[PDB]
Amino acid sequence: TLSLQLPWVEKYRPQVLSDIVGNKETIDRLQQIAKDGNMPHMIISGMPGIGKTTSVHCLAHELLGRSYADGVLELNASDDRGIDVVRNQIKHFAQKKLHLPPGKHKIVILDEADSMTAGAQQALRRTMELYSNSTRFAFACNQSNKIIEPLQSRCAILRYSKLSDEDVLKRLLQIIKLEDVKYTNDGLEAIIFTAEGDMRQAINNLQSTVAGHGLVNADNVFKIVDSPHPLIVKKMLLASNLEDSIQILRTDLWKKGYSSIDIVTTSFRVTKNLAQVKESVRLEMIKEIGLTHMRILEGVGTYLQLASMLAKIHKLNNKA
Amino acid sequence: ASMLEAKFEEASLFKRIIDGFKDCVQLVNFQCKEDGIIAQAVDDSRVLLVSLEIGVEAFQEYRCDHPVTLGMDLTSLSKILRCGNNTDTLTLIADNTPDSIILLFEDTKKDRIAEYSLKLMDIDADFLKIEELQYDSTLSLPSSEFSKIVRDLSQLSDSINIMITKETIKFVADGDIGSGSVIIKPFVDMEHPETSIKLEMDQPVDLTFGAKYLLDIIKGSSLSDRVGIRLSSEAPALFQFDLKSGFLQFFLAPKFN
Amino acid sequence: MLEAKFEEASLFKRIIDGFKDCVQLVNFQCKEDGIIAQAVDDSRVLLVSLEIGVEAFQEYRCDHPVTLGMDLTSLSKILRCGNNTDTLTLIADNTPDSIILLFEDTKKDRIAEYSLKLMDIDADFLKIEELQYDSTLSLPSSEFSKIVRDLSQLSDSINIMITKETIKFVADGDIGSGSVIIKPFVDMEHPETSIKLEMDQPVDLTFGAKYLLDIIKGSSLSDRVGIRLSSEAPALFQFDLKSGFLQFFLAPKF
Amino acid sequence: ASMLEAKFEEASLFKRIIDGFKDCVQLVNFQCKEDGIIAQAVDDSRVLLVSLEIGVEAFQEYRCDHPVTLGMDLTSLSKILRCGNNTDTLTLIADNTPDSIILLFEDTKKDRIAEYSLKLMDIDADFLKIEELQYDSTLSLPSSEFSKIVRDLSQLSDSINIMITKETIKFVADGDIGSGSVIIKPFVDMEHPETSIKLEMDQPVDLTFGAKYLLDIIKGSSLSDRVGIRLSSEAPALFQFDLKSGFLQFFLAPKFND
Amino acid sequence: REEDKLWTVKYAPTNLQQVCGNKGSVMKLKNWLANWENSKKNSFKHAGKDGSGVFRAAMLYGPPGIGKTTAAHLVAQELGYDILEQNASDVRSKTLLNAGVKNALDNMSVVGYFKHQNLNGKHFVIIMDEVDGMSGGDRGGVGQLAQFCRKTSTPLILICNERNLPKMRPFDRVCLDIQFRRPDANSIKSRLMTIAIREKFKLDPNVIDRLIQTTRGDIRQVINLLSTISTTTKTINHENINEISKAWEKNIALKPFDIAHKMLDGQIYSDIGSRNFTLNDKIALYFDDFDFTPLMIQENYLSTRPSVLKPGQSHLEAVAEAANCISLGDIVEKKIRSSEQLWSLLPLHAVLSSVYPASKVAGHMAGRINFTAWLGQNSKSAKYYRLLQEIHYHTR
DNA sequence: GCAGACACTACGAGTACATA
DNA sequence: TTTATGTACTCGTAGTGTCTGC
Ligand SMILES: Nc1ncnc2c1ncn2[C@@H]1O[C@H](COP(=O)(O)OP(=O)(O)OP(O)(O)=S)[C@@H](O)[C@H]1O
Ligand SMILES: Nc1ncnc2c1ncn2[C@@H]1O[C@H](COP(=O)(O)OP(=O)(O)OP(O)(O)=S)[C@@H](O)[C@H]1O
Ligand SMILES: [Mg+2]
Ligand SMILES: [Mg+2]
Repeated sequence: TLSLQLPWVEKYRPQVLSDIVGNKETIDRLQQIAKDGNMPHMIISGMPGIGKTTSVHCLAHELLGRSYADGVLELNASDDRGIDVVRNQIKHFAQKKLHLPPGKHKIVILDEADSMTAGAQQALRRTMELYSNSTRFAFACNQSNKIIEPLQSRCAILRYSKLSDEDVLKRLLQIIKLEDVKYTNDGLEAIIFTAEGDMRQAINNLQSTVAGHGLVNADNVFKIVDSPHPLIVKKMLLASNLEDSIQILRTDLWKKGYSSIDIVTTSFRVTKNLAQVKESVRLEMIKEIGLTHMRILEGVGTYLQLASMLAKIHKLNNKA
Repeated sequence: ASMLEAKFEEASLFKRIIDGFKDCVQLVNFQCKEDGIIAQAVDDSRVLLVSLEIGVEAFQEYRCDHPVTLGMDLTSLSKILRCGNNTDTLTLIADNTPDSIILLFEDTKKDRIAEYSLKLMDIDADFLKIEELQYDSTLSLPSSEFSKIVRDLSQLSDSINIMITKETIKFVADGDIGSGSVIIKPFVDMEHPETSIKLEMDQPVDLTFGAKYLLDIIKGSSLSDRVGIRLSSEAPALFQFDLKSGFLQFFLAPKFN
Repeated sequence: MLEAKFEEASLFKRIIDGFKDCVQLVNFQCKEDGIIAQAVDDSRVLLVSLEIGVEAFQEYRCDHPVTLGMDLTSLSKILRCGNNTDTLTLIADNTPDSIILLFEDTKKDRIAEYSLKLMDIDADFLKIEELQYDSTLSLPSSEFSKIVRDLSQLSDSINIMITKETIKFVADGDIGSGSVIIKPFVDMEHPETSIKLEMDQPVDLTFGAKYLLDIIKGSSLSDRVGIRLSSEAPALFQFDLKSGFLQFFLAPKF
Repeated sequence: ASMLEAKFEEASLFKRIIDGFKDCVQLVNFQCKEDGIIAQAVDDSRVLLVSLEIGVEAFQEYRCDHPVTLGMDLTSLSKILRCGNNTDTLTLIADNTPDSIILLFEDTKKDRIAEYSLKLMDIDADFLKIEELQYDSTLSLPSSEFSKIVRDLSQLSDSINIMITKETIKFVADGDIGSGSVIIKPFVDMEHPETSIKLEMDQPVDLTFGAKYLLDIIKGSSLSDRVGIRLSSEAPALFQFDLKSGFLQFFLAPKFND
Repeated sequence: REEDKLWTVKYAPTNLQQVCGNKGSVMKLKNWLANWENSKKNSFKHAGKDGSGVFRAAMLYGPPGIGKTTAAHLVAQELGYDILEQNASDVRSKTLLNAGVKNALDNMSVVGYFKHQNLNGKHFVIIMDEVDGMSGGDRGGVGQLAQFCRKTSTPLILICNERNLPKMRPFDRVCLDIQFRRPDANSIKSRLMTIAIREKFKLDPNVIDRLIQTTRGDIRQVINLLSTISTTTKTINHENINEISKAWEKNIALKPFDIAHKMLDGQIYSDIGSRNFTLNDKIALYFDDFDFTPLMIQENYLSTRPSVLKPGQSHLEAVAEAANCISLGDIVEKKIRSSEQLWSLLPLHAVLSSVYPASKVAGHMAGRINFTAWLGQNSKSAKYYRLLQEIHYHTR
């Protein structure tokens, strides 16, 4: 069995708060907390892959360089995050006597706290209210709606935002300077367009393209990763001249092996997030796509159901 | 070669002492001074005050450099204390400003050594200055007999109405299912004095106690053959178990009258 | 007007331990000749009847028959309080809404008196159907308990078949099958452990595993259990006591 | 005549072997040949392997004409084994192309022969032979002592680090609530040779193991009074429990270190 | 050791006049707790104008971060009582509550002996925080707490968030009903002026209104917000107030009345409203209370004066159009809650039951939002059914 | 040696959520 | 009093097995 090279996702994982590129105000605030020391309870939320847990880990490393292995607790959904284990472990950690530097506090990191049970969060509320001058919590969830209201009340909400293409380009050029590779600007633009703000997706696509071909060119990138289905579905829905939408479907979704359920769900999401057309036409289109979704889920999954959904959408578009 | 080298000569004694009040309280502060080890704990319901004191004579070699607070969880201490043998000699060790303590379980055979580190929990508990007062009655009976009687009565009601009148202890209990009563007579046993009942009468008493609290108190009945209970009308009961060089006295507050 | 002073509370303790789970509410229709009781489970398929004569009691005096509707969990707690060397004294009044269980020890060190109220439970219909049973066997209770437990591990329906002096407890399930046969062994040095059978006519009866496991809890009463079966009448598992006996009536379930 | 006829003296034996690895393994198979009833199975998590061999010496009378494979569910088999007494004698009976075995519980003290049948199963796991023969450290210590050590160190943490030095065996079990360090040195007890501990150190060994699987290993300490651990880097640990005719050797994969 | 604690604990109310806002609730609570002795000697029968005599226990409810816990603790400490605080971190099921503070309800403290003039130092006050955290329901401790309220010999104080849970029903009137509200801007303004003086950071007197209204009166998050802002930039003015507001909006899950009130507004469905309040926002608004929103839309989808009528379309035609989609979404709800349990149709149910029907009848309202009446009539219909099968069994 | 006393895994029953 | 399977969690429960000491 051959050995495996470390993936570029964590082979170039940042270790300093200056390495991560993104929301400049957020990173400056994190650096200020790093220099000062008095870290408040924070709830970091945002889209996947935009550098949430890496910032928390870098901040904890900078704050507890010498006592990271002793005064930092890391829990996630992979651990038994239930009321008994949360109670016992968090209360044992929050009362443990560890002589940190005067500005440094214990940090309890809870990755992906969105999937955490309500009673465990209720216990965490009381634990945070008791032990706050010795330990400081730190959540990192994709959506902050799952976390109960009192936990957000006693924390400091800090939301991330999707990275602009400039920051993804800067990081990609930094990694390309770190490891030698031949690239074309068209290939990098294609990778950035495919990533859609997801830095981890960009790194995975770049690594896959380099391993598959060795040259980061537009054709190689489009061979490794296909065009995203939301874009082709949006092109299908927005286009008039029903025959054109029918052939777009039959060419780019049916013969490319996309399941009918996936096409219908993607159409629902696209027409929900669509902004070019007015509200009433979006509502009708959602109604028709939902009727087709009901038909598909009942079991009648064929090309003709999708064609009929497109036909009803186009009859709506031409205003009968 | 550290601050504290308190060395028990027989570890199961310390295991019994810790298990004596394991369930009632979890966090306990251990004050370690030159005279001995004194510990005070407060129950979560603030009704039980488990005062403890171990003299220097109990330890085979007790050497405390200067007074210090040792706050440790009883759950972790009981988990660690299940790692030794009857011949094992506990050699509790603490360093300067301790964050962890080494419970070195030595053995008579020198090829078997087991050291366990225990992380100290920061506990904020105000010290209670108890005072010596005369109680209306002092009852001393064997711990096994007392435990038997109280476990008999606790299977009937959640409350016990201890009564001492006319040199007649009147352990009674009334509940929804029924009513129970036990009457004992103080006497002296020539064959085995530790099986006798001794009582002194100063004032009558009217005291009431719960069930689970008394069960937690008698959980530590293994340390002493006989328990010394002192009753006062307007003062907490003092359930005292005499050790070889110390005691484990419980302060349980009687209910409303 | 009831004074039933036992010589050892362990008898009453193992009796109630025998019928903890088969029934929860029981009406004690105590009489002069002793105490008899009849009880039916919630499923209306298991019938338990107990009988203890005066010969077991050190003292007994019941002038007026009184039907006592009494809880078994409270008795279990009160008799777990009791232990050896203590003589239980069942005491009742003329109109005993509350019962008294005096625990008298040899020494005056600690004598305990207890109480328990009497709930309203309707008097069960005293069916006295005693139809003759085709086959009769009696084997040690430990052997029967082991056999029924091991065969109930495999399946939930134990078949009992008697033919040619060879009882064949067969239970067939999903993990496999189980067949045990018993020859009519006779023992001289230890007559208590023996297998004797009176096969008048062969029978083939199937019973559920839950009730067959439940009836085992009376094994502490007797070292031997007598079982008599009929093709249509309910089976009779009888536990011998010093004075009387305790019996289980379970109808066949084909 | 049944082609497979294996007789057990002191039928509590086979129950002890079955209980040795009932908890860790749920599905086994028994390649019964003329040499003896061997077995080999891998857990669902593909971490711990259980090899087994029972020689012809352990059987009163053993006769196996052709190689037989008996894929089995260990839970049902252990339940069947529990359906008997140690006084009784157990017999495995299987015919040609078996669908199930026949287990007999006979005793001359009282004629109460009980015949149980357990359905077979098609595991279809060909596995492979053991290809590990060289080990750095080869140590044997009493089973009771090792089981006790594992038991009181599994409560502290989930990882038990076994370290081997020059005539020094160290178990480190650092965890959340504290740490642990059991140091045991070789010594030869002349009075009780069964309580002696032996060490044979070639190259230093530093391996960590999971607590739950090590508890599953020590669950077999009732099978034999002594266990011989044979550690080596880049090689699974070999916990071998000797039998009267064969052995019950386990293979445990050390956890990764990074 | 100072300058490491949170700003929400070092700047905490020490005495009763430092609790900014809700003065009436605090003084009512203190009056109730100060007159429980004579009420106890009155056998909870005679009460004054306020009714504190007949209320054996008092419970506290309101939005977070307004001072329920702090005011309760200060009142308990000031009057010499010994605090006994409980929480959801300690399990409070039937067993652990019957073997918990059940004994302490009719028992007096032991620490009050050695801490002593104080006349109530040998008593307990039961401060049960996080009682909404106990989601046990049946046999979950709520019935045990009802029994405790029925029979306790010590003051009992409960702290929760809001009362509209069906779990919270058994405390309808057995407990006192003191309620806290959002504190006024003047008291918070004075408190934050003191905070700004203490922490030497610039705080304009006019940005504070926006800081409060973004956080919805949650004082603790306000103090945390000023702390984290002043970490890197201690001066705030009109320049950064919009960025601070958009970055630290509270984003409360809306109340079942509030989802309907926001969804029936005609402003959000206009061309400007659609851009500011997108369709995804409406879907999230439905999914805030996806259980009660489809009904709550339906009971009052016709009691609104329309403002989004198409030219030539009457109000009754719009109501019929909305009713057609309510009927259509009924089928989707049935298919979701069926044997198959196709729960991927919930976003469909959003549009088919709340978005589209409210998109035709939007505008200003004829009256206040009417609660779902389908629940009560469904209960009455079920009782009528049970009666009919009962008389059908009896008549045969 | 036997009966308890413990901690232990295991089973049963009930609440809660289910798309971003 | 509603949805109506499957999943996950939480609890108290009853057996089950192991260690102490009469
Ligand atoms: N601002 C950034 N600068 C540099 N690398 C980044 C940045 N954001 C993300 N990355 C890269 O993304 C990877 C780390 O992503 P994560 O932070 O683990 O994703 P995440 O934020 O945790 O989102 P989820 O919810 O866990 S999927 C590493 O390969 C990083 O190099
Ligand atoms: N009236 C007030 N004036 C100023 N600060 C206040 C006030 N009320 C609360 N606080 C702050 O909030 C902190 C704690 O408030 P709490 O009363 O514990 O919150 P809460 O009402 O219990 O809400 P929960 O428990 O999180 S749902 C105090 O230490 C203060 O910093
Ligand atoms: Mg993450
Ligand atoms: Mg609160």
